[PDB]
Amino acid sequence: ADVTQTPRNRITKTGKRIMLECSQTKGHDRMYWYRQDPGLGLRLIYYSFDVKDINKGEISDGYSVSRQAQAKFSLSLESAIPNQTALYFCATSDESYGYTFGSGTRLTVVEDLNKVSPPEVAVFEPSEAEISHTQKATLVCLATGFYPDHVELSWWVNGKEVHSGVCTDPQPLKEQPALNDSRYSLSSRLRVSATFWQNPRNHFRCQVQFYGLSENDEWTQDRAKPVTQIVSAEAWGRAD
Amino acid sequence: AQSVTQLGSHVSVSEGALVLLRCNYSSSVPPYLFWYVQYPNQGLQLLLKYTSAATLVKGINGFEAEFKKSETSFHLTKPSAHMSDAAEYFCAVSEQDDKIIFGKGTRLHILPNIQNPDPAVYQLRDSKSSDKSVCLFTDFDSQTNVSQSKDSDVYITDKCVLDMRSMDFKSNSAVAWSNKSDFACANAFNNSIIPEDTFFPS
Repeated sequence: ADVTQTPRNRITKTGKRIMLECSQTKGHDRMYWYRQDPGLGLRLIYYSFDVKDINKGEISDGYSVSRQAQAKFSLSLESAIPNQTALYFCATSDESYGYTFGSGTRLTVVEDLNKVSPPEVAVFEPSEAEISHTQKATLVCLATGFYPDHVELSWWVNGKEVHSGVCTDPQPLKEQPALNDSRYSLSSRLRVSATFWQNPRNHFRCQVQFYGLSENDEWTQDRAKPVTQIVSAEAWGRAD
Repeated sequence: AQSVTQLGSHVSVSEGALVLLRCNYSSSVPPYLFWYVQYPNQGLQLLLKYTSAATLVKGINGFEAEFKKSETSFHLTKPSAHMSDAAEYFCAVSEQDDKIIFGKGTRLHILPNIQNPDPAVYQLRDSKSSDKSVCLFTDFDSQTNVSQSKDSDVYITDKCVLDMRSMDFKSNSAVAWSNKSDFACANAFNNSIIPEDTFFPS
């Protein structure tokens, strides 16, 4: 990669200073930090044409930047607030608008880390009536009770990730929509032929990667510390 | 002074039909113009750009766009909509001789051609010991859409399209569930207009 960003994922409490770093290898003069939000596209925060040349974009409030080197452009959330939850992209450009984007930083700002919670994950097996009617078999995975909304769901058949036959909801829903810190739920479907579901040798697993607390974070509750982790549920094929 | 406008945050096209995603700009002098595509949890990929050379510009996978100064437009087109075209598309423009500014984006939804619909509501059981299940509304065509729940203890997802490559077969579905004793799959989708011939097994 010419352009690299760190971190890739981060969760933070409100009121903390958070630093995102962009590095490049081609030494282009021009570097940029953007944020992406649903319905708003990519909005420019700050940009730089050389070391100590800094220019505001459309949404610079609450951020600062430093151009430490030809190769490096740093973005800071000065005192993180929840509306700074976004996907952040750095970019470089040559002198002819040839942009190169970094692969992004997914950042979530939460008010209270005590509300962080990994998902519970369950797999629901195919209906006999579907199998009889269509000769296909839909498995459903349901991930519930998680916070914040910062997960990745995947399906694994006999140990290998599958994309075919899968549909996962594009966003989780709120379990308690009247609450600012509601937990979330997410569903996904994996559909296979009935013959493939009917083979008791076949193993089906729904995997949810959850991003939460780090080892560094304090935890004062009796319940499990809600660290970044994987939660899965599984089912074996079965005959009728 | 300079902006770029995409209208519609979400648009549909029939599988197989002409793709058309509209973009207009407000610059007095013609700008450079860019179309980017983004897949889920992936970054931005350039499809094509107008850089004051040819006005008919060609991109990857059969995309093209014509720069039309008199209507300040740069609409992206592709001759046939494929299920893999499902993505978010951003039009963007040069500004102030120093940056690219992005439009707000349009997500393209491809409506699968469902020749033999078979609408049904199924009950599915938890693989582990369970008083626990979900309801799956599946195999309806393009004319059905799913409504949000009316009961705050019943959860219903948006419809989702799956493409089973093994059988070259696409289908729509939505999932409903609840932690309630009186929740039956026969009533789960009562706030949706469902096909008169929906299958309800017992």
